[PDB]
Amino acid sequence: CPLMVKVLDAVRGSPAINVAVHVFRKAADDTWEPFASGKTSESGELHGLTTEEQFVEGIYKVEIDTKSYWKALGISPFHEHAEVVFTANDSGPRRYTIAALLSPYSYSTTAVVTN
Amino acid sequence: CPLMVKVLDAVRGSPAINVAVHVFRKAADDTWEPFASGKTSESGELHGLTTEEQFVEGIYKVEIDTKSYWKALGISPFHEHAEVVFTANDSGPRRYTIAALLSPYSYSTTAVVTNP
Amino acid sequence: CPLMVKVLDAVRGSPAINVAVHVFRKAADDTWEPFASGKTSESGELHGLTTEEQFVEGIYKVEIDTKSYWKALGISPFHEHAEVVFTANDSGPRRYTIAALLSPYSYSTTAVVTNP
Amino acid sequence: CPLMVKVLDAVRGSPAINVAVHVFRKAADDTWEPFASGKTSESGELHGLTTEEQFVEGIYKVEIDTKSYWKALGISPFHEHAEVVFTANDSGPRRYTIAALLSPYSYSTTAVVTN
Ligand SMILES: O=C(O)c1ccccc1Nc1cc(Cl)cc(Cl)c1
Ligand SMILES: O=C(O)c1ccccc1Nc1cc(Cl)cc(Cl)c1
Ligand code: NA
Ligand code: NA
Repeated sequence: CPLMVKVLDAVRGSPAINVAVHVFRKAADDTWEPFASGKTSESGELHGLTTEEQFVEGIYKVEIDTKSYWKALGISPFHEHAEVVFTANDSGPRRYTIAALLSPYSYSTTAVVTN
Repeated sequence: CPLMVKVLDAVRGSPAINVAVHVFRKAADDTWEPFASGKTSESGELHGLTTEEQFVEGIYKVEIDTKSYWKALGISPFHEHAEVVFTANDSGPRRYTIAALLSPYSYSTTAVVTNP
Repeated sequence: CPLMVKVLDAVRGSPAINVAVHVFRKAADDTWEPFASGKTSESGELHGLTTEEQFVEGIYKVEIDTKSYWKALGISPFHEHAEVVFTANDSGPRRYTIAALLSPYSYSTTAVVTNP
Repeated sequence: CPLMVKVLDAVRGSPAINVAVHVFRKAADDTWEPFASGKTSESGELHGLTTEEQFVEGIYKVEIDTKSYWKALGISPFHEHAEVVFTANDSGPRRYTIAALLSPYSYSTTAVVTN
């Protein structure tokens, strides 16, 4: 996996399961081309989004459907979703873990980018 | 002031100063209409974006140009910007403070929402 | 005011009010000497803990009673408290704001340190 | 592993490697009995701290030596260390992941507690 997403729940202290994730690549359009999507697993992880071959350098957006997550739990959320937009390179490290820690009125997001 | 943005720098333990912020409102179509913009002051705060009258119910997006901020310090950060998207005033007028704490490869963001 | 504490609630998008805070200073031995205490106001802020004169160089510990806070809301949180331990004034007097954002199983904490 | 520690670096976007971690249990003394310790691995993880048998219910403290970490990197830090103090139970879920995301003037910490 050149790209994976991991989502944590700060209210329950658990992985955030069954969270919808959409990934997009910016076109020469400056519009957002759908690129990959999935639901987080029982461990709050989404793997298998793309391959090294297709994950070329460019700007990518990862959209995490946080509002549907909290609504399904019966908790009132603030944000429509959590978006992470970043340039994916070739020069440096190649595997990207985008992590998000979720609360109803806050979220933190980080990237772990390794060889 | 119904919409304020506060930005902190987690590397230096300081306000994040001169950070560009653009605000947008979603129309009955789904494109983002420009709504307000400004840049953070010496205290890392941006005020005076809007008024109670103008700040009606809707979906808003607050985009904070974190990349130019880090690049000005010589750092190539992970994110292009930090965007915060939320429904506002759907149960009546409220005051919203949108706060972001920034690191080169991470940021956290929280909202304080109060009823005046 | 050289030492202020600000506490936010990430579940409700609000200041964390009536949160107990105890501050301690480490002695030339390694036990923690009580230094100041208070509880956060309606805005989630606690001021007036100390003065420039009294707040000399040393290692300080700010302990925020997050567990009583959550328990008062019916929640059994993960942490017993959140403790923030830091050297202060080692290069001259500064003003320190210690901020904590709280969730039942998580918290973040940051310091804004300024030179008056 | 009933207990593990995972530490992330928010400045470099990597695991925090070679971070010293000390764990303590509160005695009837209200003093802090050393319980386990270790350095984080290349993946920012510390495993093998204890066993289900010895990890009985009680209050535990996890101390992460964040200042030594930043000093070794030549970056000025604010905190002496990051401490996490929590009660470890029997009633509910049994495996504890204590995660910390580190910046020089901030840190976030969460627990993922599962069966
Ligand atoms: O917990 C993990 O497994 C994890 C892995 C990669 C990045 C972050 C991770 N947790 C995490 C912990 C905090 Cl305190 C904040 C964020 Cl954003 C992620
Ligand atoms: O909100 C404030 O006024 C504030 C002031 C100083 C430091 C932090 C502050 N908020 C804050 C915002 C995030 Cl996203 C995380 C944390 Cl720990 C504090
Ligand atoms: Na975002
Ligand atoms: Na702590």
